[PDB]
Amino acid sequence: TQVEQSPQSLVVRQGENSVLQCNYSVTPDNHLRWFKQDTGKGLVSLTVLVDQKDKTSNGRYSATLDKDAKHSTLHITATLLDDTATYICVVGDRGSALGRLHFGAGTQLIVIPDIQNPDPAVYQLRDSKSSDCLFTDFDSQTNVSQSKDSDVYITDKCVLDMRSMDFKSNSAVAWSACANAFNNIPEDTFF
Amino acid sequence: NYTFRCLQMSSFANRSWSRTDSVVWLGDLQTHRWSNDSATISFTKPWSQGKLSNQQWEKLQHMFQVYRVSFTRDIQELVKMMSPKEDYPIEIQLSAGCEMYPGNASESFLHVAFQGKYVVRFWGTSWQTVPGAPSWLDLPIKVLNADQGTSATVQMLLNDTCPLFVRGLLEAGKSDLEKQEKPVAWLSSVPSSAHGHRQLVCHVSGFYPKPVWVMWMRGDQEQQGTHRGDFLPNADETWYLQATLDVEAGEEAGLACRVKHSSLGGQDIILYWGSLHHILDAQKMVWNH
Amino acid sequence: IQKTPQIQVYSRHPPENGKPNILNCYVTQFHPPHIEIQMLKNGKKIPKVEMSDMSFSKDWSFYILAHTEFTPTETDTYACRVKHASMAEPKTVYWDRDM
Amino acid sequence: GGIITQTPKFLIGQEGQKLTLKCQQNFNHDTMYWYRQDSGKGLRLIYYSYGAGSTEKGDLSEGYDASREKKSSFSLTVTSAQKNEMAVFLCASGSLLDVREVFFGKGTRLTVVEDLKNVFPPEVAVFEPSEAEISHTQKATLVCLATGFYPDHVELSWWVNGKEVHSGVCTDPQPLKEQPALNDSRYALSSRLRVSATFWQNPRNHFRCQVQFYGLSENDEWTQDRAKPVTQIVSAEAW
Ligand SMILES: CCCCCCCCCCCCC/C=C/[C@@H](O)[C@H](CO[C@@H]1O[C@H](CO)[C@@H](O[C@@H]2O[C@H](CO)[C@H](O[C@H]3O[C@H](CO)[C@H](O)[C@H](O)[C@H]3O)[C@H](O)[C@H]2O)[C@H](O)[C@H]1O)NC(=O)CCCCCCCCCCCCCCCCCCCCCCCCC
Ligand SMILES: *[C@@H]1O[C@H](CO)[C@@H](O[C@@H]2O[C@H](CO)[C@@H](O)[C@H](O)[C@H]2NC(C)=O)[C@H](O)[C@H]1NC(C)=O
Ligand SMILES: *[C@@H]1O[C@H](CO)[C@@H](O)[C@H](O)[C@H]1NC(C)=O
Ligand SMILES: *[C@@H]1O[C@H](CO)[C@@H](O)[C@H](O)[C@H]1NC(C)=O
Repeated sequence: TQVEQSPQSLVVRQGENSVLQCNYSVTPDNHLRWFKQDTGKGLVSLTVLVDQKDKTSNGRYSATLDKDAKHSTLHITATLLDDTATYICVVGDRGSALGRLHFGAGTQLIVIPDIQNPDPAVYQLRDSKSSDCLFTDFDSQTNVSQSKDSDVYITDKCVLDMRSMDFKSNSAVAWSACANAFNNIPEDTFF
Repeated sequence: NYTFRCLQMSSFANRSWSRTDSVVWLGDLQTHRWSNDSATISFTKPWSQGKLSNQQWEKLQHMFQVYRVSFTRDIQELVKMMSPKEDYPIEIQLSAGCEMYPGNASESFLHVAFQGKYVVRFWGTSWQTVPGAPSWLDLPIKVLNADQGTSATVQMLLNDTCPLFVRGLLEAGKSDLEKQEKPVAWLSSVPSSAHGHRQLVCHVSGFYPKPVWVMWMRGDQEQQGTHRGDFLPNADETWYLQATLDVEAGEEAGLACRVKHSSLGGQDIILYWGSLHHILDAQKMVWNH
Repeated sequence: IQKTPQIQVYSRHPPENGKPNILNCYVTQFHPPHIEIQMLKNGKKIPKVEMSDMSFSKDWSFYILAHTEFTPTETDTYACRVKHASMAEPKTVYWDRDM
Repeated sequence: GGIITQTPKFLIGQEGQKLTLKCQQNFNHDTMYWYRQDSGKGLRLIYYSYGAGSTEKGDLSEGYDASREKKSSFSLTVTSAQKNEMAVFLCASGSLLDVREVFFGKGTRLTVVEDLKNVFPPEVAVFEPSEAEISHTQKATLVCLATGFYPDHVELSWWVNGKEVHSGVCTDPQPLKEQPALNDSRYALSSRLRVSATFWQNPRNHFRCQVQFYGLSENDEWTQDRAKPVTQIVSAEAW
């Protein structure tokens, strides 16, 4: 289109700074603005830039725009797990309500947790109530592969945050043979 | 002294069809031309670029190019917005420019007409409706006056760019501007409405600049029945005027058409009625009616 | 349509029979700006009429000058025909060198 | 100061069906928009409006019509649903005196089923924490499982002592097709809740896994044998 966002997908560690890019060709370029969209939800306004060379900052977010260059960058400082939702660069072509909005295709951000004490261990449900397994505490590098079988089901990695605690951890589940599941994994694992 | 005019004619027939042609006049000499189908503004004088550099000019042109298409769509939307209040066909006129003065003095203006009535100006910082303007315009003006970018661009075109650019023209065109073209006068006549009455027509053509004095005379005495017509343009940027007097048949002898003009030095063109030259020129004119 | 054209047909120079001249047709006081102009030598369309650029005056009324090379004679007739919306029928005005 | 809201959140439609979606706004906004989000394309305008009953075509107007009954309200109609159609519909309102003043709603997710018969609610079973975890990590993970539902029109939440919690929760962003093969296959979804082993060992603390499912309305009648797949909450409770 007339708004190109780069890259298509970003991956950053929690607490790190991530940089999101947007180039355009839309004319005139009255204003550029950024939107956060959580999965299955609306567009939330992050920041609105107007001037030839503008800087704006809301909360963590800080954004700069160069008009001459037809370019804008969005910075997220101290990225959190919340920051997961996709990010949308939008250019408006009039300073009047006559003018409209030109949408970029968006960038998915993927915030990876910093597992400070990895304790890889698989446990068993159990399976309540009255009708009779988890793989947890692994680190960033480990990526669970889904089965080549139809009998068994294996969900992708999930990160929960116990907030009162200063603790985060990856999560996964399999079901249909517990001791053997989701091979394609570290040997340091508990049973 | 001089007045610069950028003239914009915009015509909208229905949703799909429209065009914008512009012309530019310093005094009464056309300086620029901007036909819908041209992407670029065309000079109509050698000195049209005034004193601005090639890129200075480009900056200006590129600004105007963007404006054109932007204005078109914006009008189209303003229609969509005024759902039954106004409808195609729509005719819009812009008049924007400068009045030059001694100084390094200068006054600027931007007037907008809608369907041939003057409705909206720009004034100081915002758009304003003028007295007698249809009250439904009140909204669109508000909608447009929210655009502080447009406002700041216009303010710069009016306050600075215009008086600058035209002082530039006054130098670059000084020669062309102050030129003297001598008028060329010839007499004729038709029968008047009233019986036994004639109408005598004194043709003046090819003069520049505009001021001209044309009177019928019996000797020193000016004939009060002289009616000046309207200044008509020749295509070679000269002017044509005619003064017609009404008289009883036979009363023509002794009458003369006196012309005064800046191009003539102290020497007024005096054409006596039955002159050696009238007799001969009229002979070269005979036609079957 | 808003307004009716005022038409004026006149020549650049004094007319001498069989000597080449320029004929002006100056249309004024009309609205809307869309208009159809042609110049005629003996009821026929003059091949190469040249138009000035459309323009308007302080009172917001459009004007335009049509002109052509012609050679005036005793019997040749020259007219300017206008088509405008404020007129059901085209209005033809004939050159008359005497008025 | 207020909200813009699109109803419904989720929508089940069949091939060639006529589909409507409302959008209401109490911002006193004169302009209202209907966009469409396509994966990897960004928003494309379908219909806008400057008030009732102004409706103006955008770049994607073909295949839809819209209607603005009032300032507060803006409806879009999907004329003929496509065979396998899946789309999100977003609504935005805007001030006429502030280009920027644009506010969006929470989106509408449309799934076109093929046919109706295929629509099923989830079966929710709450799993208890493995005792090996308690001695080992001193923390207790509950695992929830909603299974055998179509389409993926679901809202899972965890509830302890009658209040909803978010800390110590995880839910798959992606549902899992039970039959990856047959298009329209039912979906499976997993969610976890991790609390203190000390918090869990107490059986005064009450644990429940609620799943909001968005299915059929009372408005479209249904002529098959077993339970009607309506909009319902089905949870699994444990102590
Ligand atoms: C149905 C009923 C109808 C109702 C009838 C009434 C009609 C209503 C009245 C008509 C007017 C409509 C105006 C619409 C404009 C629009 O459609 C069209 C819309 O696009 C605009 O573009 C502008 C220029 O790029 C942008 O400004 C730019 O904004 C920038 C911010 O992004 C920035 O602004 C920043 O900085 C500013 C100053 O510091 C401010 O601080 C501001 O707050 C900041 O944001 C820049 O400084 C601005 O320049 C603006 O964002 C955008 O919105 N506007 C522009 O293009 C702005 C310029 C407008 C030009 C108007 C000139 C009029 C006529 C000219 C005709 C002449 C014909 C051709 C000329 C031939 C050549 C002549 C050669 C001599 C040239 C000099 C002569 C000088 C006289 C003109
Ligand atoms: C351009 O000139 C105009 C007026 O000549 C200035 O606009 C304002 O004039 C109004 C009267 O209508 C006053 O109320 C304001 O005080 C003036 N504006 C300001 C901001 O002081 C205008 O300032 C000039 N624009 C530029 C860019 O120089
Ligand atoms: C719009 O108006 C012009 C008349 O100048 C006409 O030629 C054109 O075909 C019209 N188009 C439509 C779609 O009405
Ligand atoms: C005028 O110019 C624009 C851009 O060149 C074009 O889209 C439009 O059709 C033109 N209008 C005419 C020729 O009437």
